[PDB]
Amino acid sequence: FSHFLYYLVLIVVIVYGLYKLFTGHGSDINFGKFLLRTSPYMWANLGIALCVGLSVVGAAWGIFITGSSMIGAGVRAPRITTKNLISIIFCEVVAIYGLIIAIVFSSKLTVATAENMYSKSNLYTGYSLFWAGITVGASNLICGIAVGITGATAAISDAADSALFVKILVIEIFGSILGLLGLIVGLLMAGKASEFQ
Amino acid sequence: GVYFNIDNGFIEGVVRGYRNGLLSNNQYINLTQCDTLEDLKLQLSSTDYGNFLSSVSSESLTTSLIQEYASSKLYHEFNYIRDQSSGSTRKFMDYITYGYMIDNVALMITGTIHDRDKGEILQRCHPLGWFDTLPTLSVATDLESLYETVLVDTPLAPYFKNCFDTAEELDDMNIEIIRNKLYKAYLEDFYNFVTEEIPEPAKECMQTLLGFEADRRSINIALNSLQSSDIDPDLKSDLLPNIGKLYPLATFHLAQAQDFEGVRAALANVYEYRGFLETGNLEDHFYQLEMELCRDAFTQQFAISTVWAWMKSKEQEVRNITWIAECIAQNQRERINNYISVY
Amino acid sequence: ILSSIWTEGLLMCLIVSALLLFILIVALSWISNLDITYGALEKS
Amino acid sequence: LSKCKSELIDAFGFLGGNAFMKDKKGKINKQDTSLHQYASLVDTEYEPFVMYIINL
Amino acid sequence: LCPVYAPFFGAIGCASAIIFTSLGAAYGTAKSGVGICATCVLRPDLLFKNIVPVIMAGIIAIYGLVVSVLVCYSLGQKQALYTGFIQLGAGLSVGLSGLAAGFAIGIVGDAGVRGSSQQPRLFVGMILILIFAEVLGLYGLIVALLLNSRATQ
Amino acid sequence: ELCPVYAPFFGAIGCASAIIFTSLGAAYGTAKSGVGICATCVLRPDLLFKNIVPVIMAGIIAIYGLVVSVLVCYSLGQKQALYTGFIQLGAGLSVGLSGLAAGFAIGIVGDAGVRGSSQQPRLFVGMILILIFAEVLGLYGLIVALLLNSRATQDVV
Amino acid sequence: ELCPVYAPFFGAIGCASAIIFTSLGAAYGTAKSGVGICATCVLRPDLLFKNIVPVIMAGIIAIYGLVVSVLVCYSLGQKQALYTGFIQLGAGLSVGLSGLAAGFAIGIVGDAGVRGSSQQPRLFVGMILILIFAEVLGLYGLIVALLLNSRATQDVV
Amino acid sequence: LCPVYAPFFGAIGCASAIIFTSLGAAYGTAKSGVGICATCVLRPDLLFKNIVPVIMAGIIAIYGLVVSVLVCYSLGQKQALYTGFIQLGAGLSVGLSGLAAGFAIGIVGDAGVRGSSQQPRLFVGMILILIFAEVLGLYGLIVALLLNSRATQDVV
Amino acid sequence: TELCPVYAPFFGAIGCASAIIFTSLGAAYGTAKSGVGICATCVLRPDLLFKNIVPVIMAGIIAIYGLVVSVLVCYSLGQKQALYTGFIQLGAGLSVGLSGLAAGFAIGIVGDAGVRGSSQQPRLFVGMILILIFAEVLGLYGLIVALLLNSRATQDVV
Amino acid sequence: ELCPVYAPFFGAIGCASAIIFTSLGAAYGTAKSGVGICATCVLRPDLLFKNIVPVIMAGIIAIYGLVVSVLVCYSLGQKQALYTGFIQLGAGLSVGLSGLAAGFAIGIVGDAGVRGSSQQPRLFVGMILILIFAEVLGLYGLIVALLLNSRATQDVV
Amino acid sequence: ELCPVYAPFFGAIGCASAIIFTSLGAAYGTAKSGVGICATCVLRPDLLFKNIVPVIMAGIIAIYGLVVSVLVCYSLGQKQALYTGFIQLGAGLSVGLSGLAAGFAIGIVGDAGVRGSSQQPRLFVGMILILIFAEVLGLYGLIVALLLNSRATQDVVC
Amino acid sequence: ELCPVYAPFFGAIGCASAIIFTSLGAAYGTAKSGVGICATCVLRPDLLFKNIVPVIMAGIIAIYGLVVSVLVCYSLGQKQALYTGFIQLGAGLSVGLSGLAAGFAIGIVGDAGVRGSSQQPRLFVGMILILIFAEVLGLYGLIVALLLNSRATQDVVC
Repeated sequence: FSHFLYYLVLIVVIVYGLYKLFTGHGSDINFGKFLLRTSPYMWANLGIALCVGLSVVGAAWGIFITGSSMIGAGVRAPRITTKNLISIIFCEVVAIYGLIIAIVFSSKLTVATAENMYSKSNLYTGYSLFWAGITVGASNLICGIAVGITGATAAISDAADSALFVKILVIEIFGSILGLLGLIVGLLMAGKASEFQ
Repeated sequence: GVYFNIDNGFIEGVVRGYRNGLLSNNQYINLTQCDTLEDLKLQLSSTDYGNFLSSVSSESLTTSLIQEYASSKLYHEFNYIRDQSSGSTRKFMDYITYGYMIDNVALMITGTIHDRDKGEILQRCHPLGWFDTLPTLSVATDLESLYETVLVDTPLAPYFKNCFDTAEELDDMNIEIIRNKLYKAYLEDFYNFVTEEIPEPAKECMQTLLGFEADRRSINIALNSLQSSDIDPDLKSDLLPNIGKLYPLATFHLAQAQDFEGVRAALANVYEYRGFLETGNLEDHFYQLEMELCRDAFTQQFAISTVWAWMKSKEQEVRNITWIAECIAQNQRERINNYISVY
Repeated sequence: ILSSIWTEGLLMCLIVSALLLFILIVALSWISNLDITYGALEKS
Repeated sequence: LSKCKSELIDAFGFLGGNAFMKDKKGKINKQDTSLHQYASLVDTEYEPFVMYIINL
Repeated sequence: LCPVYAPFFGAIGCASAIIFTSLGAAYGTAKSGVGICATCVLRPDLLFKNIVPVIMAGIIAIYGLVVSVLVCYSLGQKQALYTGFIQLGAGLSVGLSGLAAGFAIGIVGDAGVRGSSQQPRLFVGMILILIFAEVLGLYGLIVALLLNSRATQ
Repeated sequence: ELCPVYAPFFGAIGCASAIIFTSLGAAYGTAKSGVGICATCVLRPDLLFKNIVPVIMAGIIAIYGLVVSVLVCYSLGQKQALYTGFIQLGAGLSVGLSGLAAGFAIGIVGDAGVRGSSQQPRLFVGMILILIFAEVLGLYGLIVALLLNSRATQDVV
Repeated sequence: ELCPVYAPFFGAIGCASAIIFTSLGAAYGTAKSGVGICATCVLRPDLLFKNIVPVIMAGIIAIYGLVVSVLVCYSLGQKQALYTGFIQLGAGLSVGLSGLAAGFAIGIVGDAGVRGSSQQPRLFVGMILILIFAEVLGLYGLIVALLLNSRATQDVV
Repeated sequence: LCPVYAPFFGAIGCASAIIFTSLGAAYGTAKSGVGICATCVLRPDLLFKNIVPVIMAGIIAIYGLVVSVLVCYSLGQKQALYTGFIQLGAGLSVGLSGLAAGFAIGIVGDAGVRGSSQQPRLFVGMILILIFAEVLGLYGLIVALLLNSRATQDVV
Repeated sequence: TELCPVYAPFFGAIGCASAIIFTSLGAAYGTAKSGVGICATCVLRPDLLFKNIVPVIMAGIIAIYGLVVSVLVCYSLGQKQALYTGFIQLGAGLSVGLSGLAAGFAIGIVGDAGVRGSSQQPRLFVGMILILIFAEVLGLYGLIVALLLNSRATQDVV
Repeated sequence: ELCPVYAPFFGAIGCASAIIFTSLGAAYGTAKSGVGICATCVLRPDLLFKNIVPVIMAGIIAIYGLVVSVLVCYSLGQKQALYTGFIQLGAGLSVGLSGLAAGFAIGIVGDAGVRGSSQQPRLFVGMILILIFAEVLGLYGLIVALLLNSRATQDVV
Repeated sequence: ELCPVYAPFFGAIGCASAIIFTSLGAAYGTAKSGVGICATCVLRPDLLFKNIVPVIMAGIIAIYGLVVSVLVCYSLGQKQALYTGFIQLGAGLSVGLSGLAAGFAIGIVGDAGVRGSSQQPRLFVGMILILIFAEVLGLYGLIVALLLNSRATQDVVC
Repeated sequence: ELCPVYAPFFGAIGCASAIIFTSLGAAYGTAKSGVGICATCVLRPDLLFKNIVPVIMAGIIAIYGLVVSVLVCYSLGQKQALYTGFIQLGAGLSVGLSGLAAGFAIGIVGDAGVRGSSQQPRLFVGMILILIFAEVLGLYGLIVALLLNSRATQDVVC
């Protein structure tokens, strides 16, 4: 039924675009004026909220992936249940990344005067906070899921042999590069963005 | 591997823990050095079997009681893993036990033709293939009054689709036909279940583990039909499963295989089963290939095929322990190293 | 002006209420896939 | 046949005794169930007067 | 500057802050309560120490209730789009965070209370895992309570 | 402009959804946990009247929806503000989509609990304790909707 | 403006919806629980008129939908208010999409109750009591839509 | 007040009255026919006794036909938009309720004729459940007739 | 104009197309699904072959029902036709099409199940025809609805 | 106004759609019948040119699209009426989505008849007799589009 | 108005479609029949250059797409009629979405034919016979697209 | 009016698509064939470098996408015609969605070819020939896009 709706929305978009284009009014579907006239606080607050939301839905994702297999693998070998908690920690740090980026973004969130409200800088710092919240929340989502998967494999290879956890912790390190790189990119994107003035 | 650990997180990690109790080659060599069944019990007590024969105490300890209790703890571990299963996993666990239900049906309705007592033909039945109307197969002789009375409410009921009851009640010749045909329809249904609802990493490595069951059953049907069967190939082709690696070209030549060479030249064209019928024990070839296919099903992580690969490996472990304890109790040690160890 | 029907405020209420309804449909599909382990509750 | 079996049961059944009298009237020839088929042999039900149904 | 559609975002933020948080708390209560009911038929003396995942899932819903109450005391007829979208962000933050934290507490909790009956050393393990999944609701509550303080300034 | 013509639409949807989604939640809680009663009272029917507590705690969610639906219904008007319609939509969704979650949790916990309480009679107190945490979700949604609906028509123009 | 031309669309679709979704829920409650009657009254044909209770309680839902579709219909009219159309759409949805849930909860309880009450005779009263808790959901939707339809033309200009 | 696009809703209400009742009647006839043709192989004497779910399915399509004819004979070019909305509502009221009545009649009829050969007393229970399943479409018929009686009542 | 715009024959062409499209879909399902049962129950019973083709004739009547209404809507199309005419030609096309589709589903399912079991019991041949009559009057009803809509297409149009 | 600039769009979509969907139907009818032939005559290859009838009757309903997609192609002008484009779109859809159904029916009946006609030799007459009823579907679609296309430029201005 | 600015868009996505939807049908006819060659010629490798005819007839329809894409490409201009863009879109769709069908048919027939031609060598002439009917479905689309493209810039003005 | 400000959007997404879909097809062709290489060179180690030809054959597809995307990139301008953006969008789609097809074909042919070529040494030449017929689809897409991109900025104006 979802494929029927995906086809129906596509057919309605094609029929509306071709009807609007054939009648000489095709510039009325104006995405640029939509970007110019929507409020920058929508993009800013939506970016902050999706940053701290999608970091947590990746952190909590990885936490259950390498938590349920840690508890399952700890039934026969209970000497992993404290040492291997660093796999919970590596997928938990992607939430503090999104938190400390969301607070730094919300510091740039003041009341702009209505005479200069849809200005160049106010609209720039809405766009920048939106996409720099998206590129941090999604990167921490994907990093949390990857660290959870490579910690769920580590929690079972630890219970197999003790000398394997040191060898497969390296894969968790290379997986946890990603959230820190998103942490860097989201600070470079909203680095030149000013407050709302 | 992103949606696996929702319902299957605890289930895999315990089965992965059950995998680490598989006896290695050194733990088998330490069992072949034993002199007494008591020494073999004490050697198994240092493994993850520890104190499973504790209520025996060195006097009533036979080589069949070891095979009883070592498989009984396999069955209780399987029931513990099945009780924590839900959804598609629990249905996958039920589909494993259906193949043991078929063997218990075919073992229960041969104990009534020979008029053996119902209390002793059920202790030989398999505990995982238990359904609630299994003792009540001792009520009728013909196939129709055992289907329409007992086997309709069983989950073996869709598998009676080609068993043609010509009002001949039962000899020992057609119960094997009913057994092979139920197992044929079951292999079809469980392959379609694996292809349909089981996710993709546990799909490709389970279709191979199940097509191997189909190929082994095809070769065993087409090779046991030489000695104790005189049947037509059009009636023999209803016994061979059509899911495997061996079906579309080679089970045709196994259907019209009237001689041993009709089997051997049919299995020479398939690439991974050639050389099985040349040298050595054929049953050991199939068990070795089963363990080599179950070994590389543990190497894929987020898969529910690890349950199948665990319980078949643990059954081979119980068979190897039973073979060793049969060797060290009857004082024959010429083939004590005929066990199969890939772990 | 952007439009007279699909104005600047309606069209960004229907984006907020589409994101929230997407999160709602995802979460309800998570809770709908929640099954009980019945074998650990029976006698057998 | 169905009508016959019933009228005799109603009429004569009283002579055999009230304990003897059970209602499971009706007849299933298909193998869907094995109730609804009289015979004194089975404990499931009993004929309530000496009656045998002969089907050639 | 303060349009007529501006309290839609604040009212729907106050809605979503309890809706998504109660969905997460309901998943964390139901899935981890199935594990309690499945565990405590063979070992019933672990019933009141396995009760911790549904308590933590309840704490999640309390964290969402706090944001919903604190958003609905700043709603007005003539508030700006600034207040409206900042209440929307305060709703979305604690909504997604409570939803994620409740899903994580539900999936960890039943596995933990099942491993705790087989191995007694896994009780401290499941508690130390569930404490990491509990504070994710706090990590959304921080952004929600910071965006609440910038409502009318 | 402050009181448009399309403003009672959101108020009527808020009056509808408060009873619709709580009836969905209570229906799942009655359904899933009544299947368990009908499955486990064919063997031990003496405890038929104590397994009924998941059904009752599921039906409390529909009363939570009914209260908010009546209180939104008696604040609707032709010339109400768009603010009032937005608040009534929010108060309808805050009871409905939270009592839906509470009813899902009550149905799952009740079906898992009345099946395990016939094998272990000590699990009944734990079932009641989990169902209280499942029912306070809908209670929290009721609190949020009452605090919205008190704010609905307060300083409206 | 205040009573536009497209105003009876919402009223007519509410009058349609209050019987469409109600009859869909009652059809699920009739079919799903008629499967159980046709499955268990082969063994126990003496319990036909005793196990007919969930089908009747599914039909009472459809009666609740009929009595709101015949009260929205006589309150319809050309050049009625848009407020009246929104109220009639809300009262259509409150009966229909909650009697849908009540019919789900009557059918999937009543089939298990008919499966169970042929084995245990003491389970029949529990079946009736759970079905009363499942049918009071549609009764609550009826109450919300009657209190809503009472305010459709009340001092509307 | 009476625009040009107004008989579009009336034509959709005339179509949907017979379309969805025919879909419901077709589900009922298909399910009941699979039931009959699998239960009357061994019991051919009660073949004409089991055709009652198929008749109950056909009465749903008759209910759709009556409403579609009455909506068809009230269409017009210069009709109101109120009339088109009422005809759309009267088409959907009988159609999407006869669809549900047909689903119920098909499921109950299949499950009743597959088990009525085993137990002969189940026929008077199957008829009684199919009466409740056919009154579900009779209700949509009543709502459609009461709507269509007011489609042109006070119309300018 | 206003009552008769330029895009008015669009709905008429869609109503002329859909009446044959959906009845051809329904008749194709009723032919294929009930012809599987003919070709499966003839390898053992080939003497009942010209009598088991009842569910393909009764399914091909549905396509004739679509063809008649497609011809009648085709001969009522005009360039300067009313928008009411195009609306109720679309209505007639949908009334024949989406009801003949359902009639074709019912004929296919019932005819497959009837010719599958009519080779076993010879008394089921008079039963499956009586069920296929109720499955084919479903499309006959849509034919009646479209023939009543087509009698009003250009009646009081301006 | 009667002949707009966007008017050849519908005629070009009809001219494409006349052959596109008939090629899909003919592809299905050729593909399943070819699998049926190539699986039925590895044992009896004497029936190779006898069983080619479903492939031929599936290939005819693509010639049915090739006729109308040439007759629509030779009525496409730059300044053509919108009525002509609407009729050419209706004709392309009337041949296409009917020959697609005819190809589905021919493809199912074809392999179901050639896998069974290797057993019974006189199922071939029945297979042809069912495929005639499956191919007159595409013939009916051809008749509908040939009656449309004889009206696309009859009295246009 | 008669030759607008957006008019080469339909010509460009008709030049693109006639190779996209053609090559992704030719790829199906190559892949689905090549897994039937590589699985069959492990036992009969002398039939390797004889069973490769489905791959060749799947490669021919890609040349059918290439010719029409080149002929639509060399009729594109900045100021062309919108009729020309509509005709070129129609020609591109007529080649692409019918060569996709021809490739599906060649792919499904070809592996069934090459797996069967090694058990019976008299099935090769039947495989060629079915495969010519499966391959002419793209030639019909090429005929339709060439008859469109000959009509593209014939009597265009403005 | 004829060279608008949003005109390089189509050329930009055409330059993007010729990397996106082409690298997606090349990645499928390398991944699915490398599974077969790593699965058959367990017991056949000496055929490890003869089996790379599917992976190299799929990498040439990504080289085809790279060339066309760079050659589109060096014709993007700020004051670009909308015709030029349409042509570059068509040339990007013509390489991307045809290299995706050729990558699907090479990925499905090559693993079966390296699985059968380890069992039969004479199947290698047939595998190489089917892979040439599969790579020529992406070659056709590159030919169409290079003939198309050469027409962007020929008679553009304003």
